[PDB]
Amino acid sequence: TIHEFKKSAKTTLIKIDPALKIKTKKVNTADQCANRCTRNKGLPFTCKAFVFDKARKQCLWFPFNSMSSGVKKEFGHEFDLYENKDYIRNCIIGKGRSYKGTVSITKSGIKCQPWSSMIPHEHSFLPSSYRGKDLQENYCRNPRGEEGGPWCFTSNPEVRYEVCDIPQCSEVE
Amino acid sequence: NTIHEFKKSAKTTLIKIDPALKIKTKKVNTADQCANRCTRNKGLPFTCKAFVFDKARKQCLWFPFNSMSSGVKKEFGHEFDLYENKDYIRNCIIGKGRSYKGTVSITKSGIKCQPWSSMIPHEHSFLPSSYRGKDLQENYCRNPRGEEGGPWCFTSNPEVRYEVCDIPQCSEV
Repeated sequence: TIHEFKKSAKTTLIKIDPALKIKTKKVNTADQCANRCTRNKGLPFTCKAFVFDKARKQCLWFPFNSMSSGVKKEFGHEFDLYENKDYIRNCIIGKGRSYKGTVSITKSGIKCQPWSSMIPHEHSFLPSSYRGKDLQENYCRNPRGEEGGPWCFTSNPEVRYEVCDIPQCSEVE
Repeated sequence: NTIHEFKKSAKTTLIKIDPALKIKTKKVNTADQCANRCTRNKGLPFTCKAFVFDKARKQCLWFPFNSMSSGVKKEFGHEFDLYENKDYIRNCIIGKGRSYKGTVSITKSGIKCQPWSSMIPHEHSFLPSSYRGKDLQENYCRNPRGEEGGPWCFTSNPEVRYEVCDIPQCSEV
């Protein structure tokens, strides 16, 4: 069940609007948080994300995620944030500068190379060098808002980089 | 086994009016094998957005498109099941979400939706047959009449006839 979630290590969320619902429970593993979140049983809201506190082995279930208004993304070595994919916009606006979904395949079907790897292709697009751009794993991203839309360095040495095939939000009715 | 991650439409395949579109096929044993290959996108000269399992011919058909793509239409067939990759079904709402086709099936307060085909717990006349085009399938949040509230559903709690679902707007600044 944990695979329908995008994971951000060392991250938790804090509500700034105190009327937003939360629910917590001491649990054993992060997989058990995902299960309860996926089946949404016993939660007085739509679970959109959860955090696992690895220190206290506690789940925090939320009716919001990191893109929700009135919530902050904070660093914490004991936390892992898990965002339900159904609530991370899966289409692109303009050139997709703000795309944060989990698609990792190019238009012609090649698997993307992780942004933190220099083979097949060497580059200067490190996470460190692009704060806020979410250059995590091998996700299609568009850090500089360039023409093509989200793209990635391709795991095929013959093709340096190729755009992905993430649809425009305007594509369909 | 990634098959339960797809939006399933029974008795359905897709045909391309557009001769340019690429499809890929392979004789196989079970529908899970089509799913596994779509998820992994291995050996496909394109991004797999949907697949069909043909139960009679024991074949997978993999598509770089889905039932919402232009230049494609549905075709009825008892031997066919269609599986659409949720990553390519727009998961946010435009306007009132008349055209929402995503799979969120829980209300704002966390109540599992009642199936549109069921009169239990609530009797109603939003039968799929009265609302063709509106995809009143399974128990998905829908707004078949395009009302102010956004997508909604009859509720599995006998005390709550219906409630709106909490699906984000694609773009609202």
